[PDB]
Amino acid sequence: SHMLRPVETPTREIKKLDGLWAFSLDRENCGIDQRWWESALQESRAIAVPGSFNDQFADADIRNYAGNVWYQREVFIPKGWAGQRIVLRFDAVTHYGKVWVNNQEVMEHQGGYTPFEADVTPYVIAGKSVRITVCVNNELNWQTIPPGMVITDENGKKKQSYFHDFFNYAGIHRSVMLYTTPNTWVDDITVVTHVAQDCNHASVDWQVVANGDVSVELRDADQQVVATGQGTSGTLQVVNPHLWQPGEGYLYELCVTAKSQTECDIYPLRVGIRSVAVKGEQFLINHKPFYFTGFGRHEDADLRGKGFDNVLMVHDHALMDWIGANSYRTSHYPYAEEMLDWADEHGIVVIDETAAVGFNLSLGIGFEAGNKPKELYSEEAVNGETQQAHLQAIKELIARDKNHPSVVMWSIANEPDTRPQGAREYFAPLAEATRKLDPTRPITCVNVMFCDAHTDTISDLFDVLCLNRYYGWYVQSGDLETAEKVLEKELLAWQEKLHQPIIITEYGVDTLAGLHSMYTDMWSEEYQCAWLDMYHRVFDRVSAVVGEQVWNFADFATSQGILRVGGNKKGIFTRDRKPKSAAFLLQKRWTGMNFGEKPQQGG
Amino acid sequence: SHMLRPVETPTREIKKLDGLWAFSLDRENCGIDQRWWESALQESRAIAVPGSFNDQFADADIRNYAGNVWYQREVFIPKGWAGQRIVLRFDAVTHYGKVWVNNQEVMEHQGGYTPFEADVTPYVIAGKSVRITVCVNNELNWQTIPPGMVITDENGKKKQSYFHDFFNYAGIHRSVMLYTTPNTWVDDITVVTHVAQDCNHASVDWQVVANGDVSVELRDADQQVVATGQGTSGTLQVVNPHLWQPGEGYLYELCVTAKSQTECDIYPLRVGIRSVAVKGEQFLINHKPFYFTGFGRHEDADLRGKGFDNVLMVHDHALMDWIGANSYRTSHYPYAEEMLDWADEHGIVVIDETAAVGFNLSLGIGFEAGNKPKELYSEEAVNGETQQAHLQAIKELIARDKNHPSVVMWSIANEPDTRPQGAREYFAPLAEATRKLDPTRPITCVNVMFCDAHTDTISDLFDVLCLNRYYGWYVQSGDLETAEKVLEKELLAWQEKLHQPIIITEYGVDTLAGLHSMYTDMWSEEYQCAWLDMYHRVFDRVSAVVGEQVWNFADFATSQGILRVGGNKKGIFTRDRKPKSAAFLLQKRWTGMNFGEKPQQGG
Ligand SMILES: COc1cccc(NC(=S)N(CCO)Cc2cc3cc(C)c(C)cc3[nH]c2=O)c1
Ligand SMILES: COc1cccc(NC(=S)N(CCO)Cc2cc3cc(C)c(C)cc3[nH]c2=O)c1
Repeated sequence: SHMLRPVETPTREIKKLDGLWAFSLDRENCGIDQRWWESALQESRAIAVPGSFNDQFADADIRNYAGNVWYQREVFIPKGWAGQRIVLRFDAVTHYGKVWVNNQEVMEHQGGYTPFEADVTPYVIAGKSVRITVCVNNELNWQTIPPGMVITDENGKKKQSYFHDFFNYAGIHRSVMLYTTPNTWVDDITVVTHVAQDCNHASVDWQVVANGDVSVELRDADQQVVATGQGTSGTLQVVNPHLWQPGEGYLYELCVTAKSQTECDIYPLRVGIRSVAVKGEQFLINHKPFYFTGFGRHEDADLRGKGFDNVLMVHDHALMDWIGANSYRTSHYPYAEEMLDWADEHGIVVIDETAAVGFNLSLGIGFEAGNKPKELYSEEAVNGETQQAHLQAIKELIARDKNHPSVVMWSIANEPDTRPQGAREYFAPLAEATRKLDPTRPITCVNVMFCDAHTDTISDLFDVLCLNRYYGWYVQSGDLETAEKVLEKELLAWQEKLHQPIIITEYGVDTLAGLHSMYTDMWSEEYQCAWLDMYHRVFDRVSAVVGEQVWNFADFATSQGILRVGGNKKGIFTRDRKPKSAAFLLQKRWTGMNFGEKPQQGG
Repeated sequence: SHMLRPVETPTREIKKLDGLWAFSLDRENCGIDQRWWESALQESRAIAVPGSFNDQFADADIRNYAGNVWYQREVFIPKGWAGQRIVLRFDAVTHYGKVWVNNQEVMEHQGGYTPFEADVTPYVIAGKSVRITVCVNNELNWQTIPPGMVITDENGKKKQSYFHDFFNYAGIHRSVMLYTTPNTWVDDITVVTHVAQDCNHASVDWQVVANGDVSVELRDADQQVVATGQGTSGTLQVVNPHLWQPGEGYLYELCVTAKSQTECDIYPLRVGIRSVAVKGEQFLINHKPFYFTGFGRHEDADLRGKGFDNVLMVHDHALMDWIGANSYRTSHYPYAEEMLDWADEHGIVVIDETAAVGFNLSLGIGFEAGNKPKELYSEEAVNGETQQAHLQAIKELIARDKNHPSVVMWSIANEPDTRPQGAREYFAPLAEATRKLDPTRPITCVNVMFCDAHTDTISDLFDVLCLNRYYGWYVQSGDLETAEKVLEKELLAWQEKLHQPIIITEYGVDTLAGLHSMYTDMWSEEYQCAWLDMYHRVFDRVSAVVGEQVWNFADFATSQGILRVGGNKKGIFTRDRKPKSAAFLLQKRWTGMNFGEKPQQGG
């Protein structure tokens, strides 16, 4: 369906993020049968929203729980909301939600990183209290967007396994809200900026609408009406403009009016005049040779999970700004939109990514019981549904982020195994369909190191080359000397194979803060520094390398294992954001360069 | 040959483990070509002996060197040593060592952990100064104990790889010494102590002499002559005795005299009167069921590597005494004899082990594909020669340690892969040889967990079942509930399969000192505590379990990889001997039991 980011004019919101809700586990899965949502959850306790449920209670049994949990809370609908449109919206519900307003089932959602909403006017009465009950599921299976497998034990209980690193946080991770609309209402919008050698340029509106006529007006930074359009379906305004750029990120505001003889609906959609596409081995934003810096990130932090948080947000960006990141990627799931609004506002370049992670079964590291399906693409394991579920996941992200100028690229998935058979048959359609959803931006699929330049059957189908590489770490462990060869050899081997522009979307080594070594070896701070030094030395000797993003901005939490010391320790910063000695090395390189500019194959 | 430990009676040492020697690498392998023993080493820096060489200089390139190194040093023969048998002895040179006295090659030994000595009188002049060059080699191959594979890259640069955890430290790890005897001298002794429901018994004695009549007397603790003996290679002495006992290890002293017509020799051998035997599922010391507590340990510490050190020894023994440990295993190689004299004197029970770890090609870390012989027991890999070099390692160990009453059993190997056929072919004759070499102690071979009760092909050939188990950590990771079911089922399978006594000789988890967690998950101090505790509950349920040796006394250096965060962290103590909180857990369990005695299945 249609997603529009709420803002506040002929519409206003009660955020329900007001944190404390009633909470409970349903270890018997008797909750739907016993119709829990008709009265107050019993045996509950306070929980905060937004945040993951897992770590709020310091309890392993809750942390590793799998199945359904219940959220409940009450809330007076504002008196002024008349006969108006009342709309309940969740920015995310991690993995799956079902919603009961008093007794009315109003909503259902699968996907954990994108919004869903419903018109609730008929079971609500403005000026009165209404119960809100949410049922939340955190289970993953094969047609799910990260896939996974729930093993039920003989003894009654579930237990989740899956194929990615990062830990399976679940819950209401983002803002909920009740919001208000006129019965005339904008409900969809799309916008495209074309650029021309940097002198002048044009933007297209298209806009689905609740019944009404659209006056479309584009405003200055200073609110001077410099673009006007008529029509409820389409326009193009060719004004000679001020562009969205990386150092600075200028933005226009396109108000959107939908009219009836009774009503009016007014919408400001921030807009960045920017063009994105690839030319040969170059990446082009406003027809310029960019160079990417920054990291893969996660939504992870002590206590809250992947739960959204303003302070955290403000601090991390301060940190990225300081250290010279111009860009980052939404590692392995759609992030809360606020990050993107900030990126636009601040001109930060974003490779936007779907939750399609862990399609891979070789990854890995198993001393344990094998199964585990034999064929990756099978009706058993990655199947028809799964391509369809996956398709739907790509719609939504694009539905949400097409209008965010900061997004210069889409990412279809991260590290799928492309050595098994259906791997090109699975990936070709979605690659086509992606561009049929948005042809304004290039599209990639992020590449695991064992589908290497001679074995990977999928890369031509995409526009840019996104590599995750560990050459001294998982292989050649500890050996910078031979690691540098393999890496360059393999970067050159990609350059000729595909003659595409190359970005390393993951390069990094586990490092324990405070571990220091005169022998400069694995897990030491010094080693991280030497290893990043080297990867760097090597992108300076390759023309096709136009992007660099460090494995992890900060240490995050993982599934429990032998290869993870209390989590992934590959952060430049610790989880509480204290900088490892490598923050200061990246500091120099990233602020020493010219903005958006590769070195002189040296410096 | 014959090995007796030098002491000071007619006999006299000049230590010369005075440790400042000259030192250098040989990178182009010129050393034997250019007869370096002939002239004082060039480009030679000072190094401490005893010590491992790898860590004294804070240089990665020296630390990771593979090849040949040289130790050189001048000494003074005491003028007093006039008519004298002058012997040059090395307590260990790690892996192989070749020795020159001033352009006269006197020795060569392969093995890194037991002594070799030469009668050098004719190449030295009492009261003059000599130059001593040692060429030490640290490489491993399929015939070395332990085995390994040096890999030479395309450049001729050698790189050692091996199949055990701990770091290949090399160098002169133990004292060197010149020592003296008369030309009539005892050069081998053997003692067997017998006992019968404990009121009084005998000690058979076998004595090999260099040119003399032998006589023999048994002196008391307070030095009074409790019995007497005459004859050369045969005697037996009877006694009403204070047995050597795990708590306290009472010691008589046997006094050996070799008499010529002219010359005289005197050798004191400490004797502990005690019997050791398996009876069914029990391990009997002086006819009483005993229960082992304590550690597998390593020879490792900062800076010195495996270099022996007195302060370190006294400190670790205060720690083990404090914590309630009554025993250990010389994990992985023979330890400094000093370690066994200590045991003898304080009544510590020891499991003495060869350096034959690494027989297995199946404990790989992941995914560096290559490449290792596909058949473990094959002419390419573990072959007739290997079995010889292994038999030799057994001989040398027993020759050294046979009179140590603290040694109660011999372990022949640690974690060989016993699945491949011919495992049994390879070990049966070693088992047999070992018993013949010393008929007085039970024998074992430490068992790796993926050779399990149903797959192992070797354990019926040995007397005591020693198991290295990691359920909850390498397998069932993090899951105590299910680790515990699997541990118990497996221990019961072994009891029913073999009806031998079971000692768990490794159980432990990596624990980063200072990582604390409410979730009690994998790398935290709390997990280390809960995991050992679960293991303990199960041991107390299984009647064949007769001992527990926690895997690591202290953290230790390993080769680099993704599984070892700067070493093995299964320490109870850190490498600098600081206690982790599991230290106090073990302390309570071990000092709270009745000494030497299995709990009652209960707290
Ligand atoms: C199931 O969730 C988990 C749990 C714990 C660790 C991981 N690891 C992950 S995601 N990575 C991918 C790094 O971008 C490490 C990894 C690399 C790797 C490389 C090669 C060349 C091979 C042959 C096998 C490999 N196996 C691996 O595991 C995943
Ligand atoms: C630095 O030296 C290195 C280098 C690389 C790896 C290691 N790992 C080591 S020593 N172990 C200790 C085993 O007692 C972990 C281990 C457990 C294991 C368990 C099962 C059940 C199976 C089937 C396979 C397994 N493989 C393993 O490797 C050590």
